[PDB]
Amino acid sequence: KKRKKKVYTTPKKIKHKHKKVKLAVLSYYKVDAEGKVTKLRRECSNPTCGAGVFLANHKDRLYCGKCHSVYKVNA
Amino acid sequence: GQPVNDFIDTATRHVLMRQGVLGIKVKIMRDPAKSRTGPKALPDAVTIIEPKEEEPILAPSVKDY
RNA sequence: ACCCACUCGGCACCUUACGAGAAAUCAAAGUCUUUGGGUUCUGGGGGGAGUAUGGUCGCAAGGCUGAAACUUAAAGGAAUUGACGGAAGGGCACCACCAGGAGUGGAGCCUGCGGCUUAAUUUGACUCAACACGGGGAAACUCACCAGGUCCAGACACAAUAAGGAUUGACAGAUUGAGAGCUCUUUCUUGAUUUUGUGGGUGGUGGUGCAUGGCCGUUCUUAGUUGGUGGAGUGAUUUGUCUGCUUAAUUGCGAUAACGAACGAGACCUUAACCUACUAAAUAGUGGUGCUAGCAUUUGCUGGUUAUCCACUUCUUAGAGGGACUAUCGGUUUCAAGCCGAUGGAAGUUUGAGGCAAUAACAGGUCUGUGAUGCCCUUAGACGUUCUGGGCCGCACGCGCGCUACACUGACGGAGCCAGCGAGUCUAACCUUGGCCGAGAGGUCUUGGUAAUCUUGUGAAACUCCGUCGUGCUGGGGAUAGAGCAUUGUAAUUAUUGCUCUUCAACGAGGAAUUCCUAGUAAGCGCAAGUCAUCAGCUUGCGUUGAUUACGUCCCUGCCCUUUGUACACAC
RNA sequence: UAGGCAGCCCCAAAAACACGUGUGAGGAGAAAGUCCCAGUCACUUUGGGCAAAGUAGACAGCCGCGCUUGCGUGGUGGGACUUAAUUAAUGCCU
Ligand SMILES: [Mg+2]
Ligand SMILES: [Mg+2]
Ligand SMILES: [Mg+2]
Ligand SMILES: [Mg+2]
Ligand SMILES: [Mg+2]
Ligand SMILES: [Mg+2]
Ligand SMILES: [Mg+2]
Ligand SMILES: [Mg+2]
Ligand SMILES: [Mg+2]
Ligand SMILES: [Mg+2]
Ligand SMILES: [Mg+2]
Ligand SMILES: [Mg+2]
Ligand SMILES: [Mg+2]
Ligand SMILES: [Mg+2]
Ligand SMILES: [Mg+2]
Ligand SMILES: [Mg+2]
Ligand SMILES: [Mg+2]
Repeated sequence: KKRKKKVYTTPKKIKHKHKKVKLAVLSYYKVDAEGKVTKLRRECSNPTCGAGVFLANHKDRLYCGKCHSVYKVNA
Repeated sequence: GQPVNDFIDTATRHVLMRQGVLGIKVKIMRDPAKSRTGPKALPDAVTIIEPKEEEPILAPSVKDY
């Protein structure tokens, strides 16, 4: 046998490209005149993630992105 | 016949070339009298030993110890 | 008239090769490179072409004479080997026949193939030598087909991306078969571990078996194939290697310009058949019984052991061996090879059966068994892989391998009830005893067996006996379909399969035709094993019961050889 | 009744012209058997081709109908003339 041509009935799909963003410090670190910087978002509260991961905020709830944990903004 | 297993080794081999694969075969029958383990000759090699012809006697010539 | 011996002339003939010839052959075709007796005619590669024209002869038909342009590297002669022949002859073979046996082809179903539909019903193979074959009884996988969804499992080098961060991976909702962040809202994180481009590689049941290897099938399981010396021929080549008889056989006996040899065959190896002769044995048994008990009773049948005994290896097993060599006799035949009959022997068909199996080949099959493969294709929206679903099984039809039946040599029920070949799990759930539940399949707790130990003594069917039926498409037959009960499996839906009930289809001995088969063989019957989680109507092996027929022939088929013919040699 | 176990019952004996029961000129409905047969396409026969034979096969065509221009809806096989069909072959290329 020889293969026939393939003409899909659905259009082509594209892959995820991670958004190259020019921020790593402004999202979590608050500007101070003296220099005492507080964090604006929580870390992995699982026992075996760590305390510097600065999880993914949303409009309604909290997801980590790394430590799999799910929490609440109204805490 | 079983003499092919007793006296003959056989090899086959593929050789790669730019044109294709080549099949080489080598068949070797070594001397059966050098086998020294089991069979000594071919199964149909029937050799009769010499009669050792002796000069016949005429007188009795009894001999005593 | 005949016979004999001569002779001249003639038609021929037989042997030989003096001698010739390319050879076939030739007493001329000899007396020719050692070439000269006399003389006439004819040819100069093959076609064009014995054609055109001219002449001449003829009533005509045509005869005689007779070119050129052009075209071509061969045409041709004799002989050899092979192939082929709708040529002759001789052999062989239940993949041929005779005589028979069982059948298939008829009926229903299982399965393979062709055809049709489809998005797909994947493909390979089409006489023997395709059609229960790819050891292919496919629900996932097998898969290579189709339809969808991801992943790269795209090495390595260079140039960028750029660490003000190349990029992987993401819960949740939507989308999606999907509890795939596949992608959309989102910012979390891993962090030369990536991404893009080129070169280059890799995967591919993608193609090409008419590019190939290996392997297998076939010629051919037939019996054929070679060279040494010598003989023949200028040579290719031939004899040896054969008229005949014999054999399974180029097996031998013989014949004989052949003689002596090699491969094949045979020999050989494995299995089966025998051994009261050897070695033995709680993983095999046997007898008395060290021990014991049962029942019938004055001993028969047993149940339990080897420090709950001893003896032995007949039966069982595997090591070494012996035995068959066609042995003795008779007949026949070249008194040879042999063949046949009888006797004996476990064995007298190569003792039965297989394994290996010569030279030379096929555009035989397989690239889809191979990480065997050249080339080609594809290599990312993949012809790679994976996930989901379906399919290969689709049904107006045809053919083949098969199973079940058409009945009384039977169907069903009860009773007795013997094999052999094998397979087995902790290298995880294999073969299963016992106990219990369940009509049943099946389920529960265990036990023995990693194995001559347990399944297992596989307590098999067929069968033997006793009953029911009594020639009724009937209690022969079980096609098809409905309901449920359980197993294996993620998944039983197109019903995997088993089981209980119910329907009782065609089939009333089957056309042309076609297959296999000579002894523990055909055939009947069952059993174990391949595949397998399950499923065999298939296959590889095993055992039980066990015929009839013939010891032959070339009628048909196919194969081989000899002669013969050929303008064939790629070989009809 | 010849026989069989045979007195029943049971299984089993005995032909030829009617030109005849196979007609007419018979008319008609429904179908079978054949020289000659069928328009294209498929396959089946072949190692493969053709030439011939075959298949309930698709499109036809034909016979008609429907409310028609466009078309659809049904059959989609029908012909003609003989005392039991005989198949002799390979019929020709590659
Ligand atoms: Mg004369
Ligand atoms: Mg010349
Ligand atoms: Mg000339
Ligand atoms: Mg035949
Ligand atoms: Mg016969
Ligand atoms: Mg039959
Ligand atoms: Mg049939
Ligand atoms: Mg597939
Ligand atoms: Mg991906
Ligand atoms: Mg010579
Ligand atoms: Mg010769
Ligand atoms: Mg041999
Ligand atoms: Mg199939
Ligand atoms: Mg047994
Ligand atoms: Mg029945
Ligand atoms: Mg029922
Ligand atoms: Mg001739």
